[PDB]
Amino acid sequence: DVEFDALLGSYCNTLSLVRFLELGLSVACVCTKFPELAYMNEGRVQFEV
Amino acid sequence: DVEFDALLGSYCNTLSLVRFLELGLSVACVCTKFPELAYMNEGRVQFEV
Repeated sequence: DVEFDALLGSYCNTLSLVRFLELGLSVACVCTKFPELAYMNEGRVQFEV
Repeated sequence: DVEFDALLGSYCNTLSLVRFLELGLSVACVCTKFPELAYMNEGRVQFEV
């Protein structure tokens, strides 16, 4: 007598790394980096009209 | 503990560019200027038909 079980293949996903600038919704904002935001207390921007 | 008082980039400059000749409503005009006018009482225009 000869018997055996088997494994056939092993399949995975690939998580798509998505840079935000790959989108063109980033036209709608000017996205600039603070290295520090949590220590700031005053968040006012001057507008000249 | 760090305290910050930050004013950000004053990203608002409203520009107004005006020229009456860039408007083509000056087709409907005869624009001449007196370099000094207001001394004059009554200018008149003669039509002969």
